[PDB]
Amino acid sequence: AKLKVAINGFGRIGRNFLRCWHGRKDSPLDIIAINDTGGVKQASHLLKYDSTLGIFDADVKPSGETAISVDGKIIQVVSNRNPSLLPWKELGIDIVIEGTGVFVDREGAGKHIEAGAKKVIITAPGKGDIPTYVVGVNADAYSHDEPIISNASCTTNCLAPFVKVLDQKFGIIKGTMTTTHSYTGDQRLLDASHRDLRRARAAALNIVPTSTGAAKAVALVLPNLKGKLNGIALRVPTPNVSVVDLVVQVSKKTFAEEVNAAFRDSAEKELKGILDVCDEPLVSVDFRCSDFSTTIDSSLTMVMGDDMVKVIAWYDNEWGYSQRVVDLADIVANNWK
Amino acid sequence: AKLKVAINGFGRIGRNFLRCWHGRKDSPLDIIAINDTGGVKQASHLLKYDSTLGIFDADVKPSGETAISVDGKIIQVVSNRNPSLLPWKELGIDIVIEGTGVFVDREGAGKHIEAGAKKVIITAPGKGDIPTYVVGVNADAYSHDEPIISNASCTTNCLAPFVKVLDQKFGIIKGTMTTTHSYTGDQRLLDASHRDLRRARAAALNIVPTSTGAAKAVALVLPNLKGKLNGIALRVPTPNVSVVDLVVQVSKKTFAEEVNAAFRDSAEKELKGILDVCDEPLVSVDFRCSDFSTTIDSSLTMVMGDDMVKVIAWYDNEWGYSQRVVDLADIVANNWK
Amino acid sequence: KLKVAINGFGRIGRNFLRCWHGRKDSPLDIIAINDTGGVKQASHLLKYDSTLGIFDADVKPSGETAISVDGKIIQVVSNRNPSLLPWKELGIDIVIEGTGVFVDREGAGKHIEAGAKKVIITAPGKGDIPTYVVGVNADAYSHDEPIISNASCTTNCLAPFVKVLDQKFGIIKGTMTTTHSYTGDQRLLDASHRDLRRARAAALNIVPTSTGAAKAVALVLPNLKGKLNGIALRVPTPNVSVVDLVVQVSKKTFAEEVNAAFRDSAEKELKGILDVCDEPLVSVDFRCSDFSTTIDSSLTMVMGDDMVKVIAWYDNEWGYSQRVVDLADIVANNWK
Amino acid sequence: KLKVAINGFGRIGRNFLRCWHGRKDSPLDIIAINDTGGVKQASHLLKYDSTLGIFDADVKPSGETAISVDGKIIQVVSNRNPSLLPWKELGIDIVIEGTGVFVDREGAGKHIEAGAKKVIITAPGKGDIPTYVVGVNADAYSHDEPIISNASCTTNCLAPFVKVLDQKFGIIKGTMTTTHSYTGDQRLLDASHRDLRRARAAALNIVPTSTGAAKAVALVLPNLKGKLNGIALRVPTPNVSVVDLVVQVSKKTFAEEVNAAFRDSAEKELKGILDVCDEPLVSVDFRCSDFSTTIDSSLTMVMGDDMVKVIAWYDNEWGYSQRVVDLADIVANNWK
Amino acid sequence: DPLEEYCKDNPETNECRTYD
Amino acid sequence: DPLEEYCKDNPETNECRTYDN
Ligand SMILES: NC(=O)c1ccc[n+]([C@@H]2O[C@H](COP(=O)([O-])OP(=O)(O)OC[C@H]3O[C@@H](n4cnc5c(N)ncnc54)[C@H](O)[C@@H]3O)[C@@H](O)[C@H]2O)c1
Ligand SMILES: NC(=O)c1ccc[n+]([C@@H]2O[C@H](COP(=O)([O-])OP(=O)(O)OC[C@H]3O[C@@H](n4cnc5c(N)ncnc54)[C@H](O)[C@@H]3O)[C@@H](O)[C@H]2O)c1
Ligand SMILES: NC(=O)c1ccc[n+]([C@@H]2O[C@H](COP(=O)([O-])OP(=O)(O)OC[C@H]3O[C@@H](n4cnc5c(N)ncnc54)[C@H](O)[C@@H]3O)[C@@H](O)[C@H]2O)c1
Ligand SMILES: NC(=O)c1ccc[n+]([C@@H]2O[C@H](COP(=O)([O-])OP(=O)(O)OC[C@H]3O[C@@H](n4cnc5c(N)ncnc54)[C@H](O)[C@@H]3O)[C@@H](O)[C@H]2O)c1
Repeated sequence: AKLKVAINGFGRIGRNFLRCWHGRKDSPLDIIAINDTGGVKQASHLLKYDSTLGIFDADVKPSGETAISVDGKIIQVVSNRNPSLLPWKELGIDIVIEGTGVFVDREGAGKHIEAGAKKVIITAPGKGDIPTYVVGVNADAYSHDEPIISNASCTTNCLAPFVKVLDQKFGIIKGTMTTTHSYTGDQRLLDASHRDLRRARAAALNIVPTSTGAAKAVALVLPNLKGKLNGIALRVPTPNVSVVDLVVQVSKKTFAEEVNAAFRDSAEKELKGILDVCDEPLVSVDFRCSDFSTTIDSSLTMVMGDDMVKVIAWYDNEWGYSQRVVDLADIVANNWK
Repeated sequence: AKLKVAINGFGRIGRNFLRCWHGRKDSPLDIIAINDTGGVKQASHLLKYDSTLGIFDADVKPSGETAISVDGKIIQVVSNRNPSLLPWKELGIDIVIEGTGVFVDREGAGKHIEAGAKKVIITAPGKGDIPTYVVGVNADAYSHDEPIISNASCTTNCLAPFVKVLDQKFGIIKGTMTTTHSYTGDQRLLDASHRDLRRARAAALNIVPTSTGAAKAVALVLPNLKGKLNGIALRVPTPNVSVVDLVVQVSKKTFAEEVNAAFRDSAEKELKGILDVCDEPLVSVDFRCSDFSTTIDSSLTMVMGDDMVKVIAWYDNEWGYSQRVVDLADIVANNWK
Repeated sequence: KLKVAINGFGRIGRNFLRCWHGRKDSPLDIIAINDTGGVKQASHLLKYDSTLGIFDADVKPSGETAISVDGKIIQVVSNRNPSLLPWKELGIDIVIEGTGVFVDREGAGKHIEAGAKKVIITAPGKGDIPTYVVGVNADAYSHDEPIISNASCTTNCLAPFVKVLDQKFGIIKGTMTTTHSYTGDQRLLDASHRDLRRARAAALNIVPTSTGAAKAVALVLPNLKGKLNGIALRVPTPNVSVVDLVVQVSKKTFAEEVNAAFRDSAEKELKGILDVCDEPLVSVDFRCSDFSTTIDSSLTMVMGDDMVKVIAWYDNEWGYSQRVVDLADIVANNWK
Repeated sequence: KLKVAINGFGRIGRNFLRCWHGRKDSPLDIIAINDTGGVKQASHLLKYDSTLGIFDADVKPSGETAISVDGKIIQVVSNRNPSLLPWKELGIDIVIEGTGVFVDREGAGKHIEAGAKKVIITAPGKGDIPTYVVGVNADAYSHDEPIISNASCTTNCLAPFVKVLDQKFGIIKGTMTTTHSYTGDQRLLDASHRDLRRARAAALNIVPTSTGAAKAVALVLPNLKGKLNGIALRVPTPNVSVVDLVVQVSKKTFAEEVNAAFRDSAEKELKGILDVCDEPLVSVDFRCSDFSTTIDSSLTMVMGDDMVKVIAWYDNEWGYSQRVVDLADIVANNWK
Repeated sequence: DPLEEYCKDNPETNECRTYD
Repeated sequence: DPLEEYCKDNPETNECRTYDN
């Protein structure tokens, strides 16, 4: 049988995730339940109609008071803020996609296993000591022994792949990072109370500097980069697609075309399907629904002084990251016992 | 003998209200306390710095860890989400500006009176039987014996002034209205859960139909209008400033300029300071910080078949309305017995 | 098979191309594109579109004066003067006129000089040009007429449900407000324009502007002559627009009678042109709607039995371009 | 008191006027404006501004060919050809060249042919045209020079901190990204442009574009020659920009030390030009900043001892336009 | 008047485009 | 800090959401 998946937090990732899985033709997963605080009426509506993805090409209807139907496949919908109370044992859930953003440690995510699940994949950096994987960087090192795992952040999943190749190929000494990022649901629409005084500001009006750990987090998946990267994030008024700007001092002297041909060999080989190279003069919106964790903008590749490489990469922070959540869940399901 | 005022809910309206009041000379009011979920860090920062209003030209900073000072005037900052527990009796609070959006019934609103405040002005329509006032329209019917009152909506404050004139002078038979409205904090930034499936949708990406009770709330302040209007709202991807489009059948046959002239006359007389008439070809942004409840776009007035009359009015939903909250609070102060 | 050139490869011109491309057994075959840009732009902008997304077709240059779209070669010329266009050379039967500058007989007729035999203008026409809305009065199209107009986006949204209201209830008078996506005639930041409202930063403002659509509906439905006025308010969306119509009608009625009349037309005479939506949708959800008009049934009000308010959604680019294609098909099937 | 005409009444031309109006005892007197537009645009777009808000002055027409601002009359003429302008006629000493199109000696020279003495171009020049950043090398300005540039907005931000960093830590090499508000060279919706990226809807996209700002710093700081490159990303904000500079320095250091150096520059030599922000602000907060560079101190980083990252904010319109006024005060105070 | 004249000759430019 | 302590118990609220990207 297929592994039974429940999605906890049917928000942007939860929702992209379901749409990403549905389009897969080889899947070991079966999505049979969804929990979010808002009810079946929201579940069904907000899945059929999405302001960023457009309209789900599928027959999405309610099925009773407690479910929806997606192309005939029935999927139950529950509403409990407390994972402990969810009907996972009852429903036979094997894996939970943690898309709420609030259960990011063992004791919170753990509540799902308590309720009857056996695995939890968290769509966010883990808190504490959670095993962290990036498909195409260290996801081969996952073991079925690990019940709670993290897929890191969308920034980390764009960054790590091209850092793998840079270090392997040219050798990174140190580096720094800015992500110019689409606004996310943690920012206020208009100036309003927030614990972070910059996420408090009108998302759609502003360039908003914000804290990131994406640059240290790459060290979790690429240990050779420990201590070597730092960075910031600038949130800007686009609703989706982001870009990372990496500057590194490499040890092997090189030049833009050398760097791009290297990303280009990788794209063909060990990062097939994860890393891509773009040689057309495109803009953010063109990278919507890109299945690649990272798309090099080759025209922007620079080298100063033989060894200061600047590299620009594109990612669909909602869709491309959710395709990686799907892929990690396929690795979890393939390694079942 | 200045009335001691507290702001409950230091949000768009709570903050606009303070800045509005700050600009008045010889106010009958003294604002001596603020309460929000948020604490001084937030208070102080979101008052100085404003994406919509720009920097506050006053010396705003913390005093201690439970107050702020604004040009040296110390105002206390508390943070309790239960209005029953607020130190109003102690501080000798006379009026609370109920700016939270969540205490709009008597029960909720009355909790301030429990805590020791003597009067509550709700910056929103009331639920149930709460006396409702639009300055320039029925605020002279205010009685000091009423401990809980509403200043209605921003839309109701724009509409009622020019509905008053139209009915007085032409005789409204029935009508309909649409407001094209700046997004507000009640909508989601990106598609997410909301009890209203339309306000669920990314605000800054969409034209969003939503309900307005402005049409039937006009009858609260002008009783002859009962049963005669209906309307809708369309939220649009602007951060502030809204426009009402009114269409009425009238009993007196007319033409556009007679209608425009009648507003001009009112603006000279009984609606001085409340209603204005603009003859230049302006756009939403030019009405920011308009102190008028209603600014008719004279060049858009139209009459079809001598008795179907279309009128378009501009308002700054945040600043304009809050100028009317100060005015209503001044009317409370002046009628204090 | 009728040969078409697209003049002005802009939002409508490029939408037009993709609309036609989606069509099965088209009586048309587009063989030329002209615009101020070159093959460089034509190819790139056809393929990448911020509003439509990526064209699912193999789009590349052929040579330096053409592109190929799925193996079909299409010439690309670049002359700002239509008198000089290779239409006689290329055997163009019909020109789709999308520049927005050649909207009178003297202007559009330059294509005829050049070789073309007919011109569809994708805007309201100046002067004595015949104006057709598909599903309303485009049956009345006469091949004797060389230069015609497919009206505006607004007029195409509005005419079809106005046709139903007047028929079924009889409009006495009325008034219209369109809340419209910004379009290429507005400035990005405040800058000179002949219209001082369209001078103003598009994506920051609600901008009242001048419509003629309420009068244009009289061109395709003469009974409405003198009976409507409207305005337009441009708002910071890049596409998809809404009409708010208020009419006083003869026949006293109620909301669901009105909405039912629309649903009835949707399954019969206005099949494919008019839709009724019973869900609580928002603008972005009518992106790529092929209907001219989509009634938001839940916003339908009737005040005092005879004052009807109707809200209708339209993809101003895609849905209008599907209608241009439909009119070109009508032209091509009424070729003498 | 020098007589100024504004050639190009655009975002800079009008920011320039408002900036000047805000000055006390200017040695400049504005007496004329030229635009492709007319008094009707000029008076309206000056009074109403979507970015700056309403000009607090009495702006009105004053003839068919002038406007009054606060009593002071100002001629408005309208000619695309600088040669034809009446500068000899009106006694114009200096032209503010804000059209974005007369940036070489041959084009900008027509203003002098027409009777002006000096042209200040509000953009980088073409050719070895003398270029100046106030606070960096504006002290090297000679009255011998008829045509001079105030460089780009990005270069006025970048150069002042790059000056402090090279002086006090010694820049080996470095790279720059400017995250930039959209500007009027960008399209509102996808449409033809010679830059296939600037073609694309400005308020919908992150758009990378070429900047020469990094190599242009080396004209005002020759020591920096060959050492910098950069890119720009245009984002959907209408004003206010940020520079993100990564440099390798010779002198090992740490974030707080770099910041303190900036704070010292701000009190001493770059006073009124470079500022340091120690509060967690966002872009809108730097609107009408009179500084060319405001360092965001909580964003300063140093990786591996010698890789420094500095983030700086600027109002690309007002801040630059304040610099343009300063450069013209320098031109005026050195008149011969 | 001045911008109007520019626009008859140059209808297609930024300062002229008027759609409806 | 009032809001910081609130957000411990209510991480999913408007005033609390903090997405590390
Ligand atoms: N949006 C992105 O680009 C992106 C990318 C990578 C990772 N993520 C991560 O995923 C998490 C969610 O992000 P998102 O963008 O989907 O946010 P979101 O706000 O759209 O979704 C969160 C969802 O969880 C629900 N929720 C909150 N608490 C809950 C609980 N107690 N029980 C059940 N449901 C609960 C909310 O109602 C909402 O539907 C964040 O941690 C974020 O970092 C987001
Ligand atoms: N924004 C407008 O255009 C507009 C205009 C007129 C009236 N109003 C009305 O005013 C009210 C507020 O609107 P807004 O735009 O200022 O909203 P807002 O979201 O910006 O402000 C609400 C404030 O109340 C606080 N709050 C919520 N629950 C609280 C609690 N239990 N105790 C203390 N503080 C609490 C929030 O932290 C926030 O700072 C609503 O009823 C709204 O309808 C809005
Ligand atoms: N955008 C809409 O929703 C909409 C809908 C219906 C009709 N229209 C009408 O269609 C026309 C164009 O609108 P749009 O949005 O496509 O405009 P657009 O600005 O995107 O396209 C106009 C195109 O024609 C080109 N052009 C200008 N002058 C030219 C010339 N002299 N020779 C060759 N090419 C020239 C431009 O470079 C551009 O590609 C207008 O009349 C408009 O009112 C627009
Ligand atoms: N806006 C910025 O952030 C910024 C900052 C610094 C420098 N600049 C530079 O300033 C220049 C102008 O930029 P802007 O943003 O003010 O542009 P803009 O498009 O708003 O203004 C240019 C003005 O000049 C006019 N014009 C064009 N050709 C003309 C001619 N032949 N004769 C008279 N007027 C003519 C246009 O009608 C317009 O009013 C550009 O080169 C730009 O690089 C811009």
